[PDB]
Amino acid sequence: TYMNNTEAICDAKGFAPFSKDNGIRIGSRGHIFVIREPFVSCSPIECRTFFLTQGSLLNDKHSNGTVKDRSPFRTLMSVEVGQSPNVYQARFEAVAWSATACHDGKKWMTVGVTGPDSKAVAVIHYGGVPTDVVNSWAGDILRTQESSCTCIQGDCYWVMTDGPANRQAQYRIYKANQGRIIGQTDISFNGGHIEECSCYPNDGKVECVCRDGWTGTNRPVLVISPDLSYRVGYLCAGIPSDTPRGEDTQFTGSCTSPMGNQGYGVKGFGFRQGTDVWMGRTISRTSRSGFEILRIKNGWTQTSKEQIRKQVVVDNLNWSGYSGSFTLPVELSGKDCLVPCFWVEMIRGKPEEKTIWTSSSSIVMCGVDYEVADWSWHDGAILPFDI
Amino acid sequence: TYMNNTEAICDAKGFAPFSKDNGIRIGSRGHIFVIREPFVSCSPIECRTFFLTQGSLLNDKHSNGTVKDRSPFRTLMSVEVGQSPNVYQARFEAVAWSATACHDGKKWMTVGVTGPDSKAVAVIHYGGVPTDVVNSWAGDILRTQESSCTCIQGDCYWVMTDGPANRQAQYRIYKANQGRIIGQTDISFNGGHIEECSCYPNDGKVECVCRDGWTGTNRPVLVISPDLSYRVGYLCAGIPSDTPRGEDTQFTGSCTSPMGNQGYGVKGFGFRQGTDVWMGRTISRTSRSGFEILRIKNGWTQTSKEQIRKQVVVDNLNWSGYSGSFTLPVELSGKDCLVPCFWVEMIRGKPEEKTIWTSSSSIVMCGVDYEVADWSWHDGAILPFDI
Amino acid sequence: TYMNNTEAICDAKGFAPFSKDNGIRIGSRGHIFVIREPFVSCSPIECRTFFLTQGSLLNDKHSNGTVKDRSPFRTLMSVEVGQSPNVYQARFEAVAWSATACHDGKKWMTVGVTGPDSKAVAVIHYGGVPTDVVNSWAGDILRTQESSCTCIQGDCYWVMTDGPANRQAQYRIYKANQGRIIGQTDISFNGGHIEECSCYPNDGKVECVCRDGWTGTNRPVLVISPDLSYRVGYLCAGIPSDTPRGEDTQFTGSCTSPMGNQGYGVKGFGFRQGTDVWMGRTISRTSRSGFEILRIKNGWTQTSKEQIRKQVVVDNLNWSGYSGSFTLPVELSGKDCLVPCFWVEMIRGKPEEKTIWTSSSSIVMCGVDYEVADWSWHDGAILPFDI
Amino acid sequence: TYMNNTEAICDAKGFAPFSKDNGIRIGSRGHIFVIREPFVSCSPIECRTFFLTQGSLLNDKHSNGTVKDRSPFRTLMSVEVGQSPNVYQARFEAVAWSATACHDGKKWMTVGVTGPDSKAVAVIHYGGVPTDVVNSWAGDILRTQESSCTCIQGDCYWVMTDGPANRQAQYRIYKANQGRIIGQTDISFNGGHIEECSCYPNDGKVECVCRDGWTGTNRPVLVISPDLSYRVGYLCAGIPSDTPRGEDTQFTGSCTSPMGNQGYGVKGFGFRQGTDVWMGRTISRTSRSGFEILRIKNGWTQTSKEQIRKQVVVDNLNWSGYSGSFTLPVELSGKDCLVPCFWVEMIRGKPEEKTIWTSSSSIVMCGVDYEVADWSWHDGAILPFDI
Ligand SMILES: CCC(CC)O[C@@H]1C=C(C(=O)O)C[C@H](N)[C@H]1NC(C)=O
Ligand SMILES: CCC(CC)O[C@@H]1C=C(C(=O)O)C[C@H](N)[C@H]1NC(C)=O
Ligand SMILES: CCC(CC)O[C@@H]1C=C(C(=O)O)C[C@H](N)[C@H]1NC(C)=O
Ligand SMILES: CCC(CC)O[C@@H]1C=C(C(=O)O)C[C@H](N)[C@H]1NC(C)=O
Repeated sequence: TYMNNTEAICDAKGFAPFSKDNGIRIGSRGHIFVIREPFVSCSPIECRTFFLTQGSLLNDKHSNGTVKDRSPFRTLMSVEVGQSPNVYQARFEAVAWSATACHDGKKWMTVGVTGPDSKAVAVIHYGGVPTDVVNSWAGDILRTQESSCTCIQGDCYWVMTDGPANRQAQYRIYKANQGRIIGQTDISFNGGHIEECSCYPNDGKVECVCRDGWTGTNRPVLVISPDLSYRVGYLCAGIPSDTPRGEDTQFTGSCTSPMGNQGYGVKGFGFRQGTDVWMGRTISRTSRSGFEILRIKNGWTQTSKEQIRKQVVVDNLNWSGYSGSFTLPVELSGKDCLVPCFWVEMIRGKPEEKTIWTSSSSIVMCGVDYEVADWSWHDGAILPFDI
Repeated sequence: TYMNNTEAICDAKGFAPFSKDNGIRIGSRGHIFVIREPFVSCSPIECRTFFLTQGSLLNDKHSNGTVKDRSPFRTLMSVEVGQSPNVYQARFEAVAWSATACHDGKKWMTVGVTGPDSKAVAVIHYGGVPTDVVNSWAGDILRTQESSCTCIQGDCYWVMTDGPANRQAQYRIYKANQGRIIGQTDISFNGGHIEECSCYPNDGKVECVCRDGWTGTNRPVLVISPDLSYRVGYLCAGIPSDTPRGEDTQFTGSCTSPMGNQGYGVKGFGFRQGTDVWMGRTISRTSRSGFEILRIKNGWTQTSKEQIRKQVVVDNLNWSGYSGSFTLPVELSGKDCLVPCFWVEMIRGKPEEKTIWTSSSSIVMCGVDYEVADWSWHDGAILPFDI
Repeated sequence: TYMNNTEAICDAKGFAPFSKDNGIRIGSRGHIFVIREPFVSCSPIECRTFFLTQGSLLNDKHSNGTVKDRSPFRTLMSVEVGQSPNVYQARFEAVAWSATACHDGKKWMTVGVTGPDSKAVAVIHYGGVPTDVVNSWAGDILRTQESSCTCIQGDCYWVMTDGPANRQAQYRIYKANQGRIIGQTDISFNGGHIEECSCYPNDGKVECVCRDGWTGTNRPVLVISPDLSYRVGYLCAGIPSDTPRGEDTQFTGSCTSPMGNQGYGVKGFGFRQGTDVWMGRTISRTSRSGFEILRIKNGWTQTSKEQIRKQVVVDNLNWSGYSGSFTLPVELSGKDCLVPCFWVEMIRGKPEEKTIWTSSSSIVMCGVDYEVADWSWHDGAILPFDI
Repeated sequence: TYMNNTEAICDAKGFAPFSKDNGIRIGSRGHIFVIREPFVSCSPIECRTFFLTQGSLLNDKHSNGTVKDRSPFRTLMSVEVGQSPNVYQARFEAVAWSATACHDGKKWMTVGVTGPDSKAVAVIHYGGVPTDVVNSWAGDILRTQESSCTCIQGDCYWVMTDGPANRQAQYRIYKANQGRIIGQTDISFNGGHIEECSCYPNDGKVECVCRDGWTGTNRPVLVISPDLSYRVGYLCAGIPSDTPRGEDTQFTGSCTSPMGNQGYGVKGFGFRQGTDVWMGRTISRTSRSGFEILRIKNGWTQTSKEQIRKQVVVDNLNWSGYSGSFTLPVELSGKDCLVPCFWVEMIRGKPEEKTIWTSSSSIVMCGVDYEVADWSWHDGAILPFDI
């Protein structure tokens, strides 16, 4: 049957380590897929780690990295959370250089985008077989979440962006049941920018915290009602969570507009806790080095700067990277609310390091009604490799 | 229970990428089977990729290739579509240097041919265990489809050829239920030649588009009625789909006879769409380099040359090869018709390249009621290998 | 539920190739267990290949072979028939340097013998967990079948030998239900010798064809009635099936006594067909090179020399070795009789070859009501290896 | 449903070999996890071997060992008992540098401790997903069993230690149902020390035999009643079972207090048999070389020195190490009592050997109502490795 997922996000005080694949270290001798963007999504039986592969393995000439991101070899695959992205325990999902996946309770729905930048194609899989298609609607790198989509009472939702990485772009919300598209919307957000949204269900609505690659240091936020009606803006909090960014000390939070002249960005997440908010962010304000998560009182609905909790998961002397959100199905947690969990990707090799390749590990963290001590669960690999 | 498969083929405007194994690239460091003819067949649960192995792995001395095609090491194995043909996720099907497989809805039926050329033997497996046998009936390399067979309401059908590769040969249609042969027919086709048929179910009849290795540039076609009564000939279309071939400009299509003095050939497919037809063909008219698929209006029943659609899946600067047909079970697609899908094998290494070995990758494409942009999902491997 | 297995063996005219692992070739680059005695047994779902491992992999220093047969590293493991004995698809059965296994229809029962030669211990596993034990009863290398045991209507039977390899030894028949021993017998056979029996069910009785390592060129035979009452002797046929052996031309068959002063031997099998008999034997009369199977008219009950069929499975220019018997569960074959199948082990490396290691491949053959052409499905590996 | 486990431990006369992974030997060429503390726990379907990994593989630079025990890469994983801890058949359990696991009959409950020594965190997983948390309660390396926990009628119990390795420390007993903590107790044991307890169910109470790292040569023992009421002390027997230790000849057993000025220790086990007791211990009184198990008459409740049985499982010329206890579910054994089983870890490489790495194999032994001959099932690896 279908996963209801109409409950509220559980109010957590800190997060506990779920898993850690240690893919890259293992990849020194094992046959591990040189991967990227290892997001986590769960079914009512297990949580899997999805990732993008370049058809090559670590420590192999084919990992040269000079291969473009959106190459024709890029495929989406997965493994049970915590398992390294190894060739022998991997499952083929879809052909993609940008994807998203979620389980509605019965079958798995993946969405892989592939094809030319000017006319990319997004194929929707369901049950391990393509069911529907979304063609580029603006001829400029059709892309999506890079993290779990959301299914509430059978219908699954996800957000896509078609347009430039700098200036305006066009965003849309797709809705689908059993692999087939049943509706969609255009998101009006002039002056605003949306990319790689980290969504989760909360009170029968799809809450996402995204990335502003145009002019946003604070992250855009968009609550999606089951009828595709929606609400867009930014995380109110008077504290910048995007990377790069300026000091918090110079940031006046804003609920409706981007702030900081910074233009670039990085994929992050955020979890609303009533009116408060758990926001994640690299420790470095410039490099993708370090990962932490702060709880800002009333920060979901106020330019609050009132930090009530802080917990580091990757110290600032270690490489961080992408990070996404997802929820534990109630059928696995046993709680009456949806436990909030996230993952931190850990990029190793180029550009910051001197190796011909580039990949990343990850650690998964979950809700918990306790306060968890700071620590660093970094990659640990030893570069350079045999090459 | 049994898969009905009595529905009509879905009318598609283009095809979307299903999967891509990237076996050869992976095989640079992984333990991938040096394989060939990686056809796809689906059960009411999953689609698997079948392939032939020479008992050797890529980057190993045993891949020397000097080993004959029809050697005693040739075994048929499989993996879930999209997965590389690796040793650790592979399943043993049957001993064969020519095979076919299909799922009737309950168990898997494979057919592997092995043995001496002059007295080869075809063993029918069902449930992962031999049930019946077909001995060479003409003493000249007994062979079969190299792609999915067809099961309609419990009974599965497939076509075999026993005789020379040039001149006439003898062809037959076998029918079987639960692994045991329940009937057969001889196909009268004097002047005509049949090899490696790509079949699919359509309106309770088995439609196949085959290969003419004698004198055919256009491909032979044979509709098989459930009672082994049948119809044979050629794809009508005024456009040559076999390789090698001459220009379309010099080809007068023919519904009943082969045309073009070309004698060799390559395994291809074709899908009837009402009266129209989706035909596949290497882009090069001589080399097995490039892959495309054209929709010819009324081309299934008329010497039509009226092209209504074209979509390249492997540009002409990349190696192509074999290609077959299959259908998505309605139990996976959800549609009320049978979605048409195919696979393109991508040969690397000898003969066109300077390496001691020879193998191939593949990409799977499926129906879809949308128009998909041209692109190239080629192998990508970097030859030569460590050797 | 339990597998009845009370039916008669199917009358076959020849055998068809079931599978071939190609382990050793694959083992050149893959991670394949350096193994030995790869017997096959089937459950009402699948047939698996059991084998003995020395805890080492091919192409690794640990394969040095100088390690004794009955070493403490010897463990019994398995894989689905046709799959190589690779580390990643293997299942742990029991600790053993001599074993046997059979499925009663519900769970798997394995029997592994390990320990010191003078006080070896045989542990009976059932459901993947030890249930009972048989201690050496004569203080001289307690050993067993090296091939499938037999289960009829829930109770499983197998034969063991405790004593010297030359002179007399003591033999016994054990019977067990759900992993626990429910009875046993001593086999009186003075002047006779029994080792590595190849058993199969036939008409509610357990028929075995064994090995005479004392003075037998013809093979001992022992029909076991469900009540442990039994019958022992030799294959009547006027043709020697053990290896080494003398010419058939100098062999006067004998139903009750061994013949030929040859003392050594090799594990073989035989299938009764009414009164006839299918006997297997290496082609060489001295080396374990080559494998063939002859059908002798009335040879099961008469000193017959009347050969009605011959089919080679491994030519005489290729290494052979052990060979065992088993039957296809009726739940897999679908027949009303028990299809007779066997396996031929193919030894490579020392002693006949110049490599530091020793292992073997195998091909599985099954019943079939047709006549199958002669051919050779030999190992194919290329020695020596990287070492 | 839930596993009752309210039965008494079966009275065994000796133990029989269950399995042996041969991980390290295999690891010479295979992709085996450099592991440690490979304890065994069983579900009502299978017994699995749990182990700790350092995110590295054998024969890889990452196995340098210089990495601290309680590093952030330490994760808990598992495989079906007897299988080596290889990357391709492993399952991710929890992030930990100290763990425990048990199956209540429905789902698996694992407990992994990770984090800083001064504020470590123990995450309880259930169903393959974190459910509850235990924070360090004394700020000094929060740790646990390193062997199977215990579930009786749905509720699972385990013991933890927070405090110094020498002097006093604080111990507690946790109880949990379906992954969530439902109660706990502080163990009063002044002058006494408790670490790495080997527990098992016996007569509806949890019996554990632990380690005294302070001043104990005899092992502490603690019977836990379902209501967290309990009983603590030491194995009465007038024979020392901890390592290092002095001679038995100088040991006056003690039921309530530690004896021998030895301070260090090693993880061992013990099984009560009525009033008797099966105690395990390294053969060497100083090195972790050798493994044996003695049955002391009345030794569970008397300073008895009356040895009734002895059986060596690893001779004294071979490296031994940790050892734990567990029980065969009645649903696997079929008995009316709980069969007692244990595992012996076999440490290879540093410190006793000259290699840059450190790991261990293991052999599993079980109850049995027979007397099993002495023998040595040691690791067998050949050090040093390629490195
Ligand atoms: C096209 C812009 C888009 C959003 C910033 O770029 C992403 C940034 C990335 C990055 O900043 O590391 C990696 C993603 N693979 C890429 N997405 C695609 C489809 O190429
Ligand atoms: C015997 C002629 C037959 C049809 C042309 O040859 C095929 C052509 C092939 C090819 O053109 O690449 C490869 C197939 N492995 C082969 N089939 C067999 C059984 O050897
Ligand atoms: C002890 C004699 C016995 C029967 C001849 O030897 C077998 C012969 C063998 C052989 O001839 O190759 C290999 C078997 N591994 C061995 N069995 C044991 C237990 O060592
Ligand atoms: C903190 C003391 C504790 C009990 C003696 O140490 C153990 C001894 C060990 C040992 O003696 O080999 C290895 C264990 N990995 C270690 N536990 C932790 C958590 O580090």
